[PDB]
Amino acid sequence: GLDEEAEQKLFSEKRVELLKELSRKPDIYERLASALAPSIYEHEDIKKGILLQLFGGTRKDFSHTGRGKFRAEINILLCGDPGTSKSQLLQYVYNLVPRGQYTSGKGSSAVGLTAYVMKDPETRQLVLQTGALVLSDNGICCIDEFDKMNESTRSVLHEVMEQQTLSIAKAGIICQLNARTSVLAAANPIESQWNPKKTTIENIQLPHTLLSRFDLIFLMLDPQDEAYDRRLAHHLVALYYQLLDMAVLKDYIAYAHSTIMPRLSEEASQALIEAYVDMRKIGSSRGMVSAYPRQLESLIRLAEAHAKVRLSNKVEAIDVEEAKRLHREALKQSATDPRTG
DNA sequence: AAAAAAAAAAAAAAAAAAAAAAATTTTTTTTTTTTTTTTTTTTTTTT
Repeated sequence: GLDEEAEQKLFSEKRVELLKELSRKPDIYERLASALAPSIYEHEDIKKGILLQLFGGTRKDFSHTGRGKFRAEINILLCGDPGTSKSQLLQYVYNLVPRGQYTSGKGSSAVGLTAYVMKDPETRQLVLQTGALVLSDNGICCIDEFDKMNESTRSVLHEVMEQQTLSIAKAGIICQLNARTSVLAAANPIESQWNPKKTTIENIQLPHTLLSRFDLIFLMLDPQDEAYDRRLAHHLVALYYQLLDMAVLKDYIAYAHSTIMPRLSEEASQALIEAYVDMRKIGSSRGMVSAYPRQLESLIRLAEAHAKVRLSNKVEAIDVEEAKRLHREALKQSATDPRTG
């Protein structure tokens, strides 16, 4: 938790040195990703995105700039029919992270996600009560069935995912709560399956603004691969007839949050500028998910997260390259083409 | 056929009128009992 991380005397010197060694290993990113969700098979890119979400970005103070808070959290959307493990991933994140809230389909409303007023049935006084997003203030909100979610409740997430605040202006009291939550959304394709006769944007069926608010989108498409099918079948049967330890995973993440505060190096800055220009060029097509300065900030956040994963404390070219590669492989820019579909 | 907007339903909280509920010993009178007294009457003593 936040309090445990804030407390200084949390790790022994031996444990700190062990964590530093693990960060000094070459494939720590792959190791942590494989550690995540051991019961779900071969979602390497998705688990890397989840790991970067857990590590978060670099919290920055922009009060002097007069610019407004900057979201350091990583928002991830998963897209795929109800045959993939998107819901399982959301459940795993919910059961893993502290301050994890869960929502699904139409089982939520705007007031029930932000705040409301109830007569305290022990003092007979009208007290204000928080919603799921506020309850997961410094944690993660996992929103399954994000497609079957009416606009009235879906529109609240704009403020949460953009400003990390929540300005409730009702009769009694008007106040700006803080919901610095990380969104892990899961949405189904139109007609509950990814038909290969439609382009990605229409298959997703989400507003451009809502999709831009996400810094990662993973299209969990289904490749008709006999090898993949056989490996998954063996995985599941072995699961029925049944590593990197969770303890050291916790210690690594807590240490990274406590100490590592990655900053931008010159090479990383130039790489990010070039990457954003190239991303705009590639995404200026018709059916592709376009790119914006929001995507530039998404790359910045992912680079900071990778720096945290490496305990670098300095964002650099390798981090930027990993951010770009992840942001492309997720959303499968390669498999697409100017003639989107 | 689905999404967005409108309207309705259900439910909870607050206010006003009207019926209900709670609190509430002291003071004066007066009757009976006892005692006191004035007169009548009866008894005893004396011549």
